[PDB]
Amino acid sequence: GELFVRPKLEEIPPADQCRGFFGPLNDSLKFLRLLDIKWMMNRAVAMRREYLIATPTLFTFIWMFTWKGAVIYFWGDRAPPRRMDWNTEETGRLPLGFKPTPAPL
Amino acid sequence: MQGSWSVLKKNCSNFFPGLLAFAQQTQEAYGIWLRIYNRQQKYGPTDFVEQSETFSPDYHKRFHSQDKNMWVDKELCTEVSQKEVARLMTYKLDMWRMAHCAGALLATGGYAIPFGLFWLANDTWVPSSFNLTGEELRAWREAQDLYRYRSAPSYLTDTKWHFDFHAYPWNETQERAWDDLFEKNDVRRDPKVVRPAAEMYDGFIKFELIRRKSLRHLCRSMNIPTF
Amino acid sequence: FHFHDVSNDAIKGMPPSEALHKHLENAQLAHRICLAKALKAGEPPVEKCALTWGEVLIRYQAWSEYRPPFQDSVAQAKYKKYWSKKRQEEDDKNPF
Amino acid sequence: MFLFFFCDLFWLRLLLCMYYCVWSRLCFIVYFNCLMLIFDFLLFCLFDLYLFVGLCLFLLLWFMLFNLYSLILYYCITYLNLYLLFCIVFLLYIAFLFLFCFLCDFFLFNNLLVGDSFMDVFFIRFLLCFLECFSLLCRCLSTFLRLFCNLLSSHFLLLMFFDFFYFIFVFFFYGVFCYWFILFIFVFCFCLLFYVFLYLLDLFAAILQLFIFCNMILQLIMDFLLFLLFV
Amino acid sequence: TKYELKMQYFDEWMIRWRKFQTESDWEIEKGRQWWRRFNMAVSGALFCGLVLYTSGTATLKRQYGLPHFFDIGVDGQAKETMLKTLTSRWRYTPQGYGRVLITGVPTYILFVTLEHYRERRRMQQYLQQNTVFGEQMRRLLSTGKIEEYLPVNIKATLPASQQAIYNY
Amino acid sequence: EIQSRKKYFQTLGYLVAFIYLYFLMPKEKSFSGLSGPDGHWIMLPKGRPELF
Amino acid sequence: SNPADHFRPNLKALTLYAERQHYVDRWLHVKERWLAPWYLPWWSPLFQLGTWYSQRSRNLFLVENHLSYRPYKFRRNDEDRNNPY
Amino acid sequence: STVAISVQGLHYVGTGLAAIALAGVGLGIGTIFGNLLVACARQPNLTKMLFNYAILGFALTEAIGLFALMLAFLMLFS
Amino acid sequence: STVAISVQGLHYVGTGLAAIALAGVGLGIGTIFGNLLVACARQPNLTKMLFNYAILGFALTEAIGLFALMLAFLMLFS
Amino acid sequence: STVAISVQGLHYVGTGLAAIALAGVGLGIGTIFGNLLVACARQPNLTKMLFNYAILGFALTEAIGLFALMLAFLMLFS
Amino acid sequence: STVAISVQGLHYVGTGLAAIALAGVGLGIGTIFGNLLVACARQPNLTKMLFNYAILGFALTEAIGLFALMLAFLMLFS
Amino acid sequence: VYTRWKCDRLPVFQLKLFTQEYPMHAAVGIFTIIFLWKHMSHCSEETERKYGWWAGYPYWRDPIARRNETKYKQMIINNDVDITHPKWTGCSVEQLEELSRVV
Ligand SMILES: CCCCCCCCCCCCCCCCCC(=O)OC[C@H](COP(=O)([O-])OCC(O)COP(=O)([O-])OC[C@@H](COC(=O)CCCCCCCCCCCCCCCCC)OC(=O)CCCCCCCCCCCCCCCCC)OC(=O)CCCCCCCCCCCCCCCCC
Ligand SMILES: CCCCCCCCCCCCCCCCCC(=O)OC[C@H](COP(=O)([O-])OCC(O)COP(=O)([O-])OC[C@@H](COC(=O)CCCCCCCCCCCCCCCCC)OC(=O)CCCCCCCCCCCCCCCCC)OC(=O)CCCCCCCCCCCCCCCCC
Ligand SMILES: CCCCCCCCCCCCCCCCCC(=O)OC[C@H](COP(=O)([O-])OCC(O)COP(=O)([O-])OC[C@@H](COC(=O)CCCCCCCCCCCCCCCCC)OC(=O)CCCCCCCCCCCCCCCCC)OC(=O)CCCCCCCCCCCCCCCCC
Ligand SMILES: CCCCCCCCCCCCCCCCCC(=O)OC[C@H](COP(=O)([O-])OCC(O)COP(=O)([O-])OC[C@@H](COC(=O)CCCCCCCCCCCCCCCCC)OC(=O)CCCCCCCCCCCCCCCCC)OC(=O)CCCCCCCCCCCCCCCCC
Ligand SMILES: CCCCCCCCCCCCCCCCCC(=O)OC[C@H](COP(=O)([O-])OCC(O)COP(=O)([O-])OC[C@@H](COC(=O)CCCCCCCCCCCCCCCCC)OC(=O)CCCCCCCCCCCCCCCCC)OC(=O)CCCCCCCCCCCCCCCCC
Ligand SMILES: CCCCCCCCCCCCCCCCCC(=O)OC[C@H](COP(=O)([O-])OCC(O)COP(=O)([O-])OC[C@@H](COC(=O)CCCCCCCCCCCCCCCCC)OC(=O)CCCCCCCCCCCCCCCCC)OC(=O)CCCCCCCCCCCCCCCCC
Ligand SMILES: CCCCCCCCCCCCO[C@@H]1O[C@H](CO)[C@@H](O[C@H]2O[C@H](CO)[C@@H](O)[C@H](O)[C@H]2O)[C@H](O)[C@H]1O
Repeated sequence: GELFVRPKLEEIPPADQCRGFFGPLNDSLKFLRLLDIKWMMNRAVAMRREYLIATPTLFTFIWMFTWKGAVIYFWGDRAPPRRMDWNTEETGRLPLGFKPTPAPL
Repeated sequence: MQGSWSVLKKNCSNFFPGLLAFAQQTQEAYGIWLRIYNRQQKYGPTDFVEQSETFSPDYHKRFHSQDKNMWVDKELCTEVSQKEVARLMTYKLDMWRMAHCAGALLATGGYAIPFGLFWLANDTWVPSSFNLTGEELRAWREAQDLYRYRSAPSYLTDTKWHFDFHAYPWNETQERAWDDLFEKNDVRRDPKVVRPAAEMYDGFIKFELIRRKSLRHLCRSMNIPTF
Repeated sequence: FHFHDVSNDAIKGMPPSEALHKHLENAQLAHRICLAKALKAGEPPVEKCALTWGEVLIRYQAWSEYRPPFQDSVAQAKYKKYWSKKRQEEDDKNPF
Repeated sequence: MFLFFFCDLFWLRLLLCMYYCVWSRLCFIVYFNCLMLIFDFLLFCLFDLYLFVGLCLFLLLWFMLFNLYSLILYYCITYLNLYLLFCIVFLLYIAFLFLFCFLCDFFLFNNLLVGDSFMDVFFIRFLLCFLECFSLLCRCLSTFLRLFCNLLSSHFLLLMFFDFFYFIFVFFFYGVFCYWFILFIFVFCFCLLFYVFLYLLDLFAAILQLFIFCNMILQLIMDFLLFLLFV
Repeated sequence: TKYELKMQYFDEWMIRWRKFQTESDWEIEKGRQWWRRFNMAVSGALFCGLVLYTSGTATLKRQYGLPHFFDIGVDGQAKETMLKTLTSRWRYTPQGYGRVLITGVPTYILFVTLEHYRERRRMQQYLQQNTVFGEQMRRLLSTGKIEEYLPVNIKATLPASQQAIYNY
Repeated sequence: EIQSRKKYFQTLGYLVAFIYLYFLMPKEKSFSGLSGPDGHWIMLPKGRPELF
Repeated sequence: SNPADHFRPNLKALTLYAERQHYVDRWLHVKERWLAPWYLPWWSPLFQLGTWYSQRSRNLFLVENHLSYRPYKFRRNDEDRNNPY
Repeated sequence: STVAISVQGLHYVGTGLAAIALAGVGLGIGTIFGNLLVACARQPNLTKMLFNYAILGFALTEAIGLFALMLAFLMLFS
Repeated sequence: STVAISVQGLHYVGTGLAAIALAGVGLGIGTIFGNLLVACARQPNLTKMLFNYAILGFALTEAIGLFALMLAFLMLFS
Repeated sequence: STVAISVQGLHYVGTGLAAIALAGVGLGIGTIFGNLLVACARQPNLTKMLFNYAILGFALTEAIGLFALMLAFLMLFS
Repeated sequence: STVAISVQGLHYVGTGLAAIALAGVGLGIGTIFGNLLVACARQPNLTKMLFNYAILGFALTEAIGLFALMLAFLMLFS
Repeated sequence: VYTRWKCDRLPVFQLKLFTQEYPMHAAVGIFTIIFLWKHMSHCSEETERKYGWWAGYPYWRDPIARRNETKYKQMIINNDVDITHPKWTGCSVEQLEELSRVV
């Protein structure tokens, strides 16, 4: 809609103010910020870096709507059957008495 | 200019001497550019040396800024002469075209040979070094001028039409400058009358916001390869 | 000679490799029968046995393309993951 | 499998060659909004917002040569297939979308995250973003589906009504000479009225559907356009 | 030497006759896939390193400067370390076609060379195989043509329940 | 002038094509077999005994 | 049924058939013929464009180990849901 | 025992159900015009503009009814 | 086992369902006239332009009812 | 196997459904008369023209009702 | 006893039922445009802005119908 | 003055249009064409019989069988294929002769 202006360094709230799934991950819990997805989302929104949430989604949709959708449909592996036809590992070997051609030299 | 058999013969005859002259010019221009680049890195402003980023206000796409990323070395005469600068500019043009041709050759292996035959049949994209006589140089300059004639009107029309369709000047002097800027060469344009158009267009579009199609037209008009 | 049963009912409870091999054997049997008839008649085989040869060819193409999966760590993991005890019980209960 | 066939436009191509060997002005356009995107002066866009004009005009011409002339009996809509229309709309929509994406400006997608900071990010805003990303592709699919279904239904209805009219006209016109002529006359008048109404409705609906088909693409383009103000 | 032109026919034939694919050939192909992924990873690492080295000083300051998204403390330390390491010495920071060439040509050369030599390695591996696929590869390199229906001609091994066809 | 000549020739070609299509060209795959082709295979291998 | 039959192309002229194997092999022969000459080094972008993607796809096909059965692409009958063969 | 049955006449039932979708469409169209009359009497100067918007709404609403009608034909002719 | 069954009287069921599509059409028409009276009462000088639009809305609504009625009669005779 | 069945109680079910459409008509009548009273109160001078238009709306709505009713009676006796 | 039956014409019924969902979508669209027509006459200067919101509702209202339409195909063609 | 549409010939203008005016659209179209010819370019004989003929498949002459017969005859004759080979028949030549004498 309207033009977007990146926030200044002084307009960005501190990391400690961000909230996670349950509560802020302040001192003694900072390393949990890496694992909390909601805390990261809230931090990105606070830092005006909302694209980090939106860009991966849309692209993913495109990737499914364009290339992976048909790949799955035409080449995807369906559910296995109850009675499975495993490989006996007997096919392929040359017969006894066969004289293979020499390798290049 | 259209290709011809005479120009093909001319360029084929002068191919290897042209390459040798281009190599010599390459060495000389590398020396000149080394001097200039050292001077820029040593005495250049902090923004110019650090390559400050200027982003567009709509899509935040970086492009060179005229004020920050362009710097005039007022004291360059001590290290580099005017003739050396002109030589460097000419070599830059020739090297650009030669680099594009070499890239095509490397990409397509030996399949670029017929395209090379097309290339040597026209003086539009051959280096100036391929001309060993005055008449050949005159023909080459004629071809370059023909390309400039072919390309420039499109760029001028693009600029004028976009501005006039999406904006109008603020005051009468700006109106006069804008109208007189795009007059034909058969009449003489007064630079003092025309200058305010620069500020008006800075208000409309700067060099940092130049569109890609307009850039393509400009590069065509400057004999700069675009593909 | 005897043709194998490759009907839908019989095919339903059969592994893919067995079905492909049975189709190939049936095609070969039909081709040899047609060739024997042609030889008995004395007529050329090419003018009578072309379609049977083509059927044998297509069955060969279908049969040689299929390689039964190797039983390894990842394949067994997938099979066990999908075929849980609950799923096996549900399959047994289902009458279809 | 390779099938060789021809479109049903050869006579129309001949007429185009005959009547457009000389220039003529164009003043009436089905979708005029592709030429006037900006309505407030001093607003300008650095993006090639006028790139869709040529494609719009060509698509209008093609679809009008096909659909409008299809009202003529036995005229064939050679392109009337679901997946072919899907391919066309895929081309256009995905090309414009990849033009926007190749710009490599991620901030352009900030508006996908709907709502304000007050709303919960994970449980409200993220779900809304998911729904909108899905809604783009749904808009493409809806465009192509609508274009297909409108034509299919209209022509099915026309064929059925024409069959009924032929039946009654041929096998019950003798009632004009009989004592129940009034009933036949009433039925015939109703059939004529329905014929005229159906033809008018189809004529209008074809043009309107083309307008909507182009407007969906233009809306896709406009959703990601940003206008700067002159100073 | 151009191994791809020879190997394309062999790959197509194997796909057509994949039934006779021994576990050894499957392992060979899995190793080829793994090496392709490894080559992609190393080429991408080289491209990222070249991009970072040629990046502008202001660009590096913006990227590896304040603010910190997590602000844990390790993030800031690492960013400052990398920024100081990059900005200490002088770096050639070209723009336009020059950066494109510098960042891409080495990456393309590395990836192509690795893939070509891995293709040669796979050709050697299939040559050394003692299966019907190896025999087909050797025959292809000898006569220059792919001999289809070879497994049934030389009577390659089949499951015990499918040997009736060979019964002649 | 150029466009007039080109469109004249195009018009003649399109007229011939229209006549042939709508009055002479038979439809493929006819039930009776009296008109049109039933299709055939192409790109068949030739002189490649090792292929079989 | 009859009304549905009115939505078919009306100017079908000829139909040609060709096996995937045959024309794929012919295309491979043409590609080899044009990429064989010495003046096109293997490291050229053109040669890699020609060969690498095809090699990658074929390798992916060979590496495939699926627990389910994929019916032959070019069977005589693919309309019966209860007969993959 | 496994028994497979194929009832032909069911296609009529599904066809009739789709026709019910037209009840909403027909009602929806009447709603638009009802507002149009009640709007033209509140601002007759825009009657032409309103009539244009009314028609656009009619088609969009009508378009949905065609979707249902297509399914009716599909099942009625299969 | 393969069993094919053909139920005759189902066409009556499907036809009745299509008749329900006329419920919304009849309601929609009534809505238009109800709004028309208010518009006339609140703007009595426009007793003809509103009447024309009411007729236009009725025609479109009638058209939808007729599309359904075609299926209702068609299935009844199938 | 080919089995033909003729159920003789399904000509009742279709009839009942066709009667349901009457509700969409009967309700439509009330809407026209629901708004007629308001219009009369708003503009008592037009008690006549509004009444005539309401009669036109009722008749047209009733026309839909009788089109449905025809199907109801046909399947009742056939 | 264990008996398994497969009725092969039932997908018609499900398809028609899903098609019925289109009545609500059509009605909602008509409501949107009815409010649009009666709202423009009140604040004409903002006509254009209202139209944009009206289309947005249509975009968010027609999509729901697609899901129901999608299910119809998934059952009609299976 | 120079204009692409008025001065250039048709092929040149086509290349310019689809390379510097609508290149992304051309790329998408080529992608879609490749997909269509890679996944939607096959038709089984049963499918052809069901839907491949305007009025219906004429079983009274079975043109598909004639087409395949011509195909296989041409392949055999051109490629010099011995259809009596044991792999095609599954039995030795002597067994084939014994069967011929039997039947
Ligand atoms: C064998 C493998 C092949 C691989 C496949 C290749 C396929 C072809 C692709 C093209 C390859 C290059 C072709 C030759 C170009 C000539 C050299 C050159 O760069 O000229 C300078 C010139 C630089 O242009 P610019 O705009 O002035 O640069 C702005 C910078 O700011 C400039 O900075 P500045 O302002 O500070 O000025 C500096 C200037 C100052 O200097 C001067 O002024 C003196 C002159 C210096 C340049 C002289 C150039 C001479 C060109 C002609 C040569 C003779 C031709 C003879 C032909 C006939 C022969 C019979 O000096 C320079 O020009 C330096 C530029 C930076 C170096 C670039 C080279 C990097 C690659 C080489 C190293 C590779 C290492 C591999 C390690 C592997 C490890 C595993 O080059 C060009 O004109 C650009 C190329 C134009 C064609 C582009 C085509 C598309 C390319 C896409 C590539 C994508 C990645 C690769 C994968 C592709 C897959 C599709
Ligand atoms: C020994 C030498 C030294 C060593 C080597 C040195 C290196 C040399 C190489 C580098 C040279 C660079 C400079 C080159 C300059 C000249 C370029 C040029 O061509 O100029 C036009 C040049 C004339 O130039 P000019 O007269 O000087 O005028 C120049 C002006 O300034 C006009 O200028 P302009 O700017 O207006 O013209 C530009 C025009 C240039 O174009 C043209 O002018 C068109 C030229 C062709 C026109 C053909 C017309 C005739 C057609 C005939 C058809 C057949 C007829 C029937 C034949 C029956 C035979 C029995 O447009 C373009 O630039 C378009 C560019 C398009 C780029 C395409 C990129 C595609 C990318 C694909 C998408 C990828 C997306 C990413 C995907 C990623 C996926 C992961 O054209 C010709 O000479 C025409 C030649 C026609 C030949 C005959 C027809 C074709 C024969 C084909 C035979 C095939 C045999 C095998 C068949 C096998 C079958 C199985
Ligand atoms: C009525 C019917 C008539 C017949 C119609 C025929 C049917 C046509 C149907 C389809 C037509 C549309 C197709 C569109 C496709 C999509 C295009 C697209 O997305 O473009 C985006 C985009 C648009 O281009 P742009 O740079 O923005 O501006 C394009 C304007 O045209 C630039 O214009 P400008 O005015 O700004 O500049 C003018 C001037 C400016 O002057 C210069 O720039 C100086 C001279 C530069 C020379 C070239 C330097 C190249 C440097 C290296 C480039 C990277 C290489 C990458 C690695 C190699 C990959 C193969 O440049 C030139 O004059 C260019 C001359 C080029 C001549 C060649 C044109 C093609 C003719 C056919 C030859 C090939 C036939 C193969 C098939 C037959 C085989 C038997 O494309 C690019 O970024 C270009 C990438 C180029 C990569 C290399 C080519 C890849 C394609 C495969 C090549 C295969 C070669 C096979 C050799 C033989 C094997 C046996
Ligand atoms: C084995 C049996 C034979 C068949 C072999 C086939 C081999 C196939 C190989 C495998 C191919 C696989 C892929 C196939 C995909 C097909 C897809 C498809 O069909 O899509 C539908 C789609 C339908 O498009 P459309 O919308 O209908 O428009 C296309 C039209 O062509 C109209 O579009 P347009 O109007 O925009 O086109 C431009 C048009 C612009 O307008 C014009 O130029 C007007 C004329 C139009 C002509 C074209 C229309 C043809 C109408 C029907 C046929 C006309 C009568 C033919 C009579 C035949 C009698 C037996 O200009 C032209 O057409 C240029 C050509 C003009 C030729 C003029 C010749 C003059 C000769 C004068 C000689 C005078 C001699 C005097 C001697 C005096 C001595 C004293 O088809 C296409 O887009 C084209 C598909 C072509 C794919 C390539 C096929 C390979 C090439 C085969 C050539 C065979 C030549 C040998 C035949 C010999 C007789 C048996
Ligand atoms: C700029 C464009 C903007 C406009 C976009 C417009 C379009 C819309 C966008 C959406 C896309 C729409 C789709 C359009 C069609 C395009 C074509 C398509 O879809 O083809 C897919 C198509 C899918 O394949 P397929 O044909 O379906 O076959 C499936 C098979 O998997 C194929 O098998 P394969 O043999 O080919 O192998 C493929 C392989 C591809 O991957 C590989 O080959 C290996 C990896 C390659 C890495 C490449 C370099 C990355 C950077 C390296 C490091 C740099 C920094 C160095 C310095 C470090 C200092 C400390 O992937 C896999 O198979 C998965 C392996 C994953 C292993 C995971 C192991 C577990 C540990 C690692 C993960 C978990 C870590 C947890 C950490 C937790 C910490 C707390 O092709 C592929 O994806 C594979 C081939 C191409 C690979 C390209 C690799 C580079 C990708 C770009 C990376 C950089 C850009 C992204 C980040 C940007 C940030 C700003
Ligand atoms: C036959 C050959 C076939 C070749 C195929 C390969 C592709 C084509 C090759 C190249 C063709 C020539 C043309 C290329 C484009 C040129 C663009 C251009 O003009 O750039 C100018 C520009 C120079 O201008 P500048 O002013 O110096 O700097 C630009 C400004 O910063 C600009 O400032 P700004 O304001 O615009 O700043 C923004 C700028 C900032 O970016 C930059 O400009 C910086 C440079 C790029 C950085 C990219 C790396 C970012 C970090 C990646 C981290 C990945 C971690 C993954 C970890 C995984 C762990 C498991 O842009 C971005 O933010 C874009 C970031 C990238 C986003 C990527 C999104 C991908 C989505 C993927 C979706 C899913 C895919 C499918 C599924 C896959 C997974 C299953 O050039 C560059 O900066 C770098 C150019 C590099 C060219 C590409 C080199 C190609 C090398 C190929 C090697 C491999 C060959 C394989 C051959 C295979 C057999 C045939
Ligand atoms: C510029 C870089 C140059 C590199 C040159 C070579 C460096 C030295 C060798 C590197 C290590 C190679 O060791 C490599 O190990 C992996 C397992 O981890 C093996 O891979 C094997 O097991 C993995 C396990 O996931 C399987 O996916 C794979 O299919 C199988 O082949 C490779 O077959 C082997 O080659």
